[PDB]
Amino acid sequence: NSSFSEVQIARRIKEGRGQGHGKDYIPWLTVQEVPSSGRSHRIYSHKTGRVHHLLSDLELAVFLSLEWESSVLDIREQFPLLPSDTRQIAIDSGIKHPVIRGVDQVMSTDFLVDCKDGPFEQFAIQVKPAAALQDERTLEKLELERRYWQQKQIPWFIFTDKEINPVVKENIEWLYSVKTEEVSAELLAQLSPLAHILQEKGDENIINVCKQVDIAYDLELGKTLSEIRALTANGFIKFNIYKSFRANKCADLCISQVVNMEEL
Amino acid sequence: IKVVKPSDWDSLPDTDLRYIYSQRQPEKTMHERLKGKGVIVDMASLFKQ
Ligand SMILES: [Mg+2]
Repeated sequence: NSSFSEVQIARRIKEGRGQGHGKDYIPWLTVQEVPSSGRSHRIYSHKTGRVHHLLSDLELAVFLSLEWESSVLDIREQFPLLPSDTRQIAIDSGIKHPVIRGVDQVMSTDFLVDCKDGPFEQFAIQVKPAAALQDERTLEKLELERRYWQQKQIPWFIFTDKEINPVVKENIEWLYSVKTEEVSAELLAQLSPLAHILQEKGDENIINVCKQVDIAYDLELGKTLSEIRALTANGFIKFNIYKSFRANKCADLCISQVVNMEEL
Repeated sequence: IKVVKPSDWDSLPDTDLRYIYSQRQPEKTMHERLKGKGVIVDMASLFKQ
């Protein structure tokens, strides 16, 4: 479940969850804490070099949108809010602090983002289904969170399904319509050769190239696209999500050079 | 010091989400209200155009 006991909390604090930056960051919540009412996603990020933990399709949409922005430097998901601070805020605001079976819970903000330049050098985001904004308890918890970041002087915003760009939405539908395929060492080994092909065919349409690649190497119909699709869904390949994937040119795809730490 | 019940949310500060909810236009959603105030924003607004 998503609720923690006093020992579970203390234990997570010990392993330093919520601490670190970039590749050293460890999220407070993991896909193991995904609510039974949703779907989780584990996705690789070129910006952080980490495999992130997203607990809903909505969080996935926000993550992909953030990873697309050139100015984003770090993305820290499931960022924990200091209990002593939220404890005091609840008291001052007249709100019952989040608690499960008598155990005060550690609150978390879905994303804490750091940017290299631009309008906001740092901002926080809480993701919520729009319908949830009509729920009184949801609103109370959002107020606690709002006050927390206001206290820290860090801009905080709420993002709902209604803020997802329409093209981004259709791309996620296609990319994640079904259960994300597991990335084998064989599939991971395709990043390098695929990167070279996409590099020279930079000016050509990605779907055409995938098909021409199947014809060339006499591969099974739709083989190359299926590989690209799996690597993209897992994050090893990112593209211009604001444009239908089928409309992306090969130069729009960014392929990461990764080493399967299985050997070394 | 006492936990404010929904019926008294109309007495909270202007920027308190609970107060905003209490004074909202019932024919509209909370989403619409918060987006109008800039509490809810789309990705574009947070990055260089
Ligand atoms: Mg959330």
